[PDB]
Amino acid sequence: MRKKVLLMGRSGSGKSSMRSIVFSNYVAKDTRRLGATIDIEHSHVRFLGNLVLNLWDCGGQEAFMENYLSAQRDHIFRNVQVLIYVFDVESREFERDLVTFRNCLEATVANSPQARVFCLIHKMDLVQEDLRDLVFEERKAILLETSKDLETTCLATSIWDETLFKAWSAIVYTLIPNTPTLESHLREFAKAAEAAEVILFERTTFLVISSYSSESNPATDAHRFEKISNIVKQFKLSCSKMQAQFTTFELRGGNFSAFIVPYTEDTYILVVIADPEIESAVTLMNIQSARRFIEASKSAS
Amino acid sequence: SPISVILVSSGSRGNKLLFRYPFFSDVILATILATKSEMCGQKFELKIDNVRFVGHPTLLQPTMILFNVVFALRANADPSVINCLHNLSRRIATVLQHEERRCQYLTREAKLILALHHILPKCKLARDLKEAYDSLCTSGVVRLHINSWLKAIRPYHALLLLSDEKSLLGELPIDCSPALVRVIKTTSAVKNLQQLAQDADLALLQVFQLAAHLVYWGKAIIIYPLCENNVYMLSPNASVCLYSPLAEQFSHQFPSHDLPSVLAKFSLPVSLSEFRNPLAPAVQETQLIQMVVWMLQRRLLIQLHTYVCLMAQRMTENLLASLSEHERAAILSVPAAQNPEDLRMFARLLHYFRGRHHLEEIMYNENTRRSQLLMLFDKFRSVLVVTTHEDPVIAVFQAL
Amino acid sequence: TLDLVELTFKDQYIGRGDMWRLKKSLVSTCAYITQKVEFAGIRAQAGELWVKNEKVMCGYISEDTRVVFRSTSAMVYIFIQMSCEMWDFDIYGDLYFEKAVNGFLADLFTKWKEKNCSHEVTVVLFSRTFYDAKSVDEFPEINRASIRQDHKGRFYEDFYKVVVQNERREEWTSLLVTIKKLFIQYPVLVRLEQAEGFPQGDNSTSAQGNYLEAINLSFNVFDKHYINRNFDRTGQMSVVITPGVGVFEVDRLLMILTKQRMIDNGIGVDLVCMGEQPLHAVPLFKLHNRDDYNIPHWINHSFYTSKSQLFCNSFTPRIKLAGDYDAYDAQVFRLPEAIQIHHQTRQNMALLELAYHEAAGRHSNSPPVVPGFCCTVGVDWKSLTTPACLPLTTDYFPDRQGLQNDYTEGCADLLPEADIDRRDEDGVQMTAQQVFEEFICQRLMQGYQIIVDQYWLSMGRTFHKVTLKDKMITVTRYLPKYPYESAQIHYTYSLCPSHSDSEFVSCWVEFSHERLEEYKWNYLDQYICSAGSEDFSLIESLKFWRTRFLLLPACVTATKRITEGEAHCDIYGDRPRADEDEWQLLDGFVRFVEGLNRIRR
Amino acid sequence: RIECIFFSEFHPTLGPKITYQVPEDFISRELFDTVQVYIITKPELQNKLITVTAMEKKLIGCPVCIEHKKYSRNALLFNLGFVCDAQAKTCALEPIVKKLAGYLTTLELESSFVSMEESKQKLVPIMTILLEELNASGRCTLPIDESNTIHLKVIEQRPDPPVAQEYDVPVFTKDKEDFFNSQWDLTTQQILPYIDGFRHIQKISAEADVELNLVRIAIQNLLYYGVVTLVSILQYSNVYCPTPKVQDLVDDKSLQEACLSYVTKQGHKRASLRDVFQLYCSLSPGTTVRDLIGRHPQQLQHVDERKLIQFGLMKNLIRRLQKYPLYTGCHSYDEICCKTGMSYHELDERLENDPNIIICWK
Ligand SMILES: Nc1nc2c(ncn2[C@@H]2O[C@H](COP(=O)(O)OP(=O)(O)O)[C@@H](O)[C@H]2O)c(=O)[nH]1
Ligand SMILES: [Mg+2]
Repeated sequence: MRKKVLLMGRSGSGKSSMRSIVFSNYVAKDTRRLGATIDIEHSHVRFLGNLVLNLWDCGGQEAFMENYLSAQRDHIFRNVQVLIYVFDVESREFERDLVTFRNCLEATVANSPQARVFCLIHKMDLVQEDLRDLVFEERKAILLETSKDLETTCLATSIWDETLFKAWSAIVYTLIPNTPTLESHLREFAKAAEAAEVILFERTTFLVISSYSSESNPATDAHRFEKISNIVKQFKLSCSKMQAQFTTFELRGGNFSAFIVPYTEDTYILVVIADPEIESAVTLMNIQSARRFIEASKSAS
Repeated sequence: SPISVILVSSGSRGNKLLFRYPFFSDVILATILATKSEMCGQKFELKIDNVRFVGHPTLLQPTMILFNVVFALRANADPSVINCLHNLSRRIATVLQHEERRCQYLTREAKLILALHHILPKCKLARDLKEAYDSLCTSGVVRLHINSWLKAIRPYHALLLLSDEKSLLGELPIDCSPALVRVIKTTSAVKNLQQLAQDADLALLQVFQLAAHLVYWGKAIIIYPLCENNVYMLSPNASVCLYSPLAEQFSHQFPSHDLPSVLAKFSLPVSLSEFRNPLAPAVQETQLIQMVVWMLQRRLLIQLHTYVCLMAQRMTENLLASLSEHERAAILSVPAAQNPEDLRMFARLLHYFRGRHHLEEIMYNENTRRSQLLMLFDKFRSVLVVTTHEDPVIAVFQAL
Repeated sequence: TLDLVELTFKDQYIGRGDMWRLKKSLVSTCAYITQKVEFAGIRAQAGELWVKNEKVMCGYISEDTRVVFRSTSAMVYIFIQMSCEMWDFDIYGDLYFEKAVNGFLADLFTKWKEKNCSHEVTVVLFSRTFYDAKSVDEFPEINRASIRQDHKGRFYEDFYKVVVQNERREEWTSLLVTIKKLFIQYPVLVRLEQAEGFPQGDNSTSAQGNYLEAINLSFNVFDKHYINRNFDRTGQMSVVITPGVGVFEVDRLLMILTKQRMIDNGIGVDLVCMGEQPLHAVPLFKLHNRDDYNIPHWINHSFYTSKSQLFCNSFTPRIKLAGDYDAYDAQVFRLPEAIQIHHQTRQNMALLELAYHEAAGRHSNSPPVVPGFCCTVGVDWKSLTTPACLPLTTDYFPDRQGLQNDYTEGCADLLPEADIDRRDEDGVQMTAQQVFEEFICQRLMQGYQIIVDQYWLSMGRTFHKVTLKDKMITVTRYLPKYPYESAQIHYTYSLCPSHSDSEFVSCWVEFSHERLEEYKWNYLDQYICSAGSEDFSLIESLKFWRTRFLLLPACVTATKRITEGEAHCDIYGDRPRADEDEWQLLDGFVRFVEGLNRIRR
Repeated sequence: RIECIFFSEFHPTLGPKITYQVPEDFISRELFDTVQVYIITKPELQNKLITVTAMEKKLIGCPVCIEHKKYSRNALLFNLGFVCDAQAKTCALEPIVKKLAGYLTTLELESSFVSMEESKQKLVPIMTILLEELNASGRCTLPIDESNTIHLKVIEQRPDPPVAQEYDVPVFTKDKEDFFNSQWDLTTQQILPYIDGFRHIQKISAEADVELNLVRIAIQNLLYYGVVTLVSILQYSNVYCPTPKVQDLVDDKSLQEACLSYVTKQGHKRASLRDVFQLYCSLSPGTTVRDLIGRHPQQLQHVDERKLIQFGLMKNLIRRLQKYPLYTGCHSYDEICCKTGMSYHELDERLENDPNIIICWK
């Protein structure tokens, strides 16, 4: 199963930085040494087994993207699953960006009429904090006026905080099929194991595939998933400095207990128990019961 | 001799490399060799450091838009190698485009490639590209099992098949033309192309075009027909080694004789009539005829033709005065021009007496006997110069 | 057990006796790769370890492992021959100066940056221009002394343009720009572009050049290595870069003198930075000039090939001008059941006239791969980045008839504990093991090699036998009966220094070979053993290592003013530290001489 | 041959753009948009000598990448190249444009020639001078800076020479006295006075003291430069056959002039074309040189048969018949007589009674 994802945007908007940080295990300080992307850099990402993401890291320069809409129009915009257009919020040519975004939208509608548009308004860390909301809603009122042709969500991203993983989790959540089945599986696992919060990650990129939070969840932060993803990616890089693979995490807090163990061959599961009376050794094989069940299910199938 | 055969596709799924027979990476070569739709139908010549990529991109008319058959060359080669490799690439690309139009062959084989030593029996396209590479890398007879799918040829030449006729009818498809199967089923080593045209009820230009198509793909050759007056000669490119594979094939097909002995019988210029001894039976003679046909298929023999060069009523005088007066006075100094018929016989063949047309062409085009032409050479022995050498026309017809 | 281990020094001067002491300290120890070995201030790193021509990681030293002392801090000397071939092209379209500087010097400097070696580099451009004068009086009076006469009657002048004198610095690739700016103005410098009061002048061929004179100038530099001894450079190498193919037209006496000077110590490395390795014996000396051919095997020749495209590689250059029967047939191949006899003779073959006479002899009975002496030689980058020192051990030793046939034996006895009075804090009076070890160290520091207690020592044609038995030290010297009585060669040249632009100074120097048999070894043995003489450091023929230090006043304020950006440097008033406090500086000098005497207060 | 010299560079916020061209607007925007992949390339193709055939042209180039920290993002990405006609050779301008790319790389690394705007204006006079004196003379000497000067020279790009065997005979075609003999190679100076036109490679190697492999590589190098050419041994028992190029004798006047200046003896009159043509056409298999001499004494009065056979073999007017009997079929009598030591008559005495391998006239 191949999904074709377009990564378009203006010159210097930061598309290769997002591709390197999310998929190629870069950090934010290492993207300053990234060179210019000449034409299109095709990337194949093995994400959740049989599903393969075709990432088309297109060049953002003007002579490249005049060539994209004229000669390579049939090669690029045909069979497009997700179109990602990246907007630099510190760009002084936003009216020049809107016309090019309209041209890319017109080519995408004329070639692949069943596609989803994501407008990532990048470089939000260069905007001061109290102005970081009403500026973004200023652009979000424009692009949603522009993008009435297809389904479009606009997200404010930056590589120096947790919003990048939220945006890329929202991007790859639509590409994963049968997500109500995984949501029902996580709901039944949290009901069976008496867990407050069950979050399923990916093994390599650590993007949040699915999550389920019960009413007994002690966490009140709405941006906790991408924060935990950043935590486990930083610790995976710390383990990879020692040439070792992180396998299991166990915690016993004052009122909680968090367990990060591998679930499938391509996932990690975070299980949080809100009851301190439940020991670690009960939950650490309560997860293994479901792991043995899905191994027995996937052995026959 | 090219380095490699590269098949590069392009479309909405990205630039992909489908095949590369001698096992730059595949992703880098797929990025390099992929062209756009504006570059289709023209010659693609690209040289990176020392390798030269010659190909012909063709629009596929599925996610694929473009495909290209690319031959990699060492860039010290002649431009004739580049021209014939571009011709081979555009012919293979036209064949694959017609296969895509017919039965969706290229898209199905590309899906079989993308689903995946072991690739060669599983893929027919890998087999015919390997056959094209093996036909390019060797000067011998290599069978091109790709597809049939549709200049200086003379009417006195003969079309000789390089393989069995039954195998050629087996390889031809259901939708083949009636003219091609009539040409293959009708022709013979002795029967020339004019009798091939008037016996298979086809026009001569269509027979010439089918013969050119047959000798391009390595299924036939253009030779002079077999006759007892044909003086043969050992070719300089022949191999008389006992460890040669052609000697092994001659021992496998003819176990009664050995190849260096029979090639040593053709050391001196002798005809087929000089082989025929009263002690030798006719079965030995027919076996020798089959062996001559076999090593003419391997280009181990050359035919020596007699070439004549020129030195020092009203239409006869006009043709005699068409040339210079010094050679006219040299002709008048010969007393054998006092005959009335000899002047007309000399003046009728003045365009043929330049050393470019041999005696067989003169006796076929004018429908004259060899004895009359030898008598004409005896009358003008002090003017004409008579030499014997091989025909350079025969070396042009080869599998490119 | 290892059979080869290499130790590299860095930023530190190590004597040969100190290298022998380090080899004795590593005589029964295990060594691993990249191991810091320190012994009495001599720090060294184990570079590579070999067992049976294979690079290994560990090993053991058991008195049969030969050691190699390389240096990453050497007094290297680079000579560049700016002959007439430096303005010529090649088969790849590069100028030979462009090929040499842009390929070999850039590759050498980047490999020096890769190996992190800090050499003391001297770069000098040398050439020779032949004049058309037919007398001496055409040249001006101010520089007539540096103009010589050839053996063919031609008049020439040798030019030596120094661009770096003794500089040590990182990032040597900034040098090349200056070398490039000594390429444009070079024919103006060596009087090719019609200087005033001179003849025409033509730049010579690289074969007809001052190559051996440049080698002997580097040898004259390295002969006085004891005069200004720094404590942070160890090795010596002299590099000659030439745009000729490797052939030279040299003098016989100069070649004999250069070989005899290289027997005493081995420095000379030449490489060819033009390419095109010729199809003969490559280091070639055409004698009687400046035919009779000589092949020097004492030159470590190398060949540089920078970059190319597809073709076969040519080795010869191309030139265009400015502008009756059966007796002939038998002499075609003259001087250049029988079928089975002939075939078995050809099978018994497994070089032209030898095989032909072999066929003519054995027939009466029973009735383009390149050759090994012309193969492609690469650049010895190991000898040019980390130059190895002279080995402490040699295996050559003549027999008893050779030692009694051409050598004169003379013995000298030193009885210990009565003739020795070297006192260390009035303690033990320098026992005979210490004097014996000091004798071997003083022999090794002059350039002797140990022939593989009792030690046999050799340097050139002189042999030493230093024997310690039952408290007696016996030193026997074996001098040859027919010594190499060479002569002196007077040399005149034009020299431009490192900080001068176009002023060529007329200089002269004499090429001479030192006498190793005339060294006063008895005076050095008296200096080592006896403590009462001690004035032998003033004897110049003993070649004491010397260095000089000056104690200067520290005018920190005016120096900081000039280095801060003052335009005028004459801000010192009339005396350095003119008043200050006059007894504060004297008390500082009293404290300094207290530190000289190791007096603590 | 060079029709335009163009200098392109990678802009920030614009793609590959063309900055300077010598004949004003030669390269169109459609033509540059067709080949902008191969002009400003991906990092897998940088510092490579990429030439590509255009719609009607041949875009020669070499993209240069620097990758510092002081640049726009990280690197410069410039490209100076040539464009010629598509039917031209363009095999000699590729080292010229690679040397120009190296010149621009060293000039940028030394004095920042491409980064600074005041040195970008000097590229147009440099490229006008380059297009002026590379097309005309094929040699440019252009001083740029105080230390840098562009030195370029077109090499003739000769093809690869054939491998010279031990039995081959080198024959001069280029008149030795028109060479400065003092500045040849020393091996070539040893080999050249013993070449003549009738001596083997082993006979040169043994008549001199040069080794066989050294004289083989030297003859191959002289074949590379077109100085000598290889013919076979010219024994009087050789059998020659004519080639179809004998009519190319009388279809080309310059070949007739070369025959009448080469074949005729020293001090004699110029021979007739009829005699030389009849001597070429009388060569039949089974007849040696002695049969040609005894058959035609009138035509050999002012004709040397050695020079006749030599110029027939040089211009491929006649071929040879060597007898192929190690007694395998790979070697002829010339190879066996060159290897063992016997002459033709002795080897024919040994190999006449051959009941195992039968003689082949290949
Ligand atoms: N402050 C800030 N800088 C960014 C962000 N994203 C990217 N950058 C910087 O902007 C540059 C963008 O370069 P690149 O990703 O190659 O641009 P592209 O060619 O459009 O892919 C990088 O060097 C990053 O250091 C962001 O979210 N915030
Ligand atoms: Mg990018």
